[PDB]
Amino acid sequence: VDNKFNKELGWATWEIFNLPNLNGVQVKAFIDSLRDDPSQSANLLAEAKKLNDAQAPK
Repeated sequence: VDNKFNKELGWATWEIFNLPNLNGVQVKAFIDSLRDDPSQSANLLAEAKKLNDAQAPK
């Protein structure tokens, strides 16, 4: 428990950005969702994994 929710945003931003298939557009989208909800960071990550998976060489 902390008075700085921003930590989650620093957490998810790099996590999402660490996706080998994302682009500044998709990551920022997740980074954008982060601001909209810091607790969702994992979900944004999830969505990121989803976007990355979508942008994957499959």
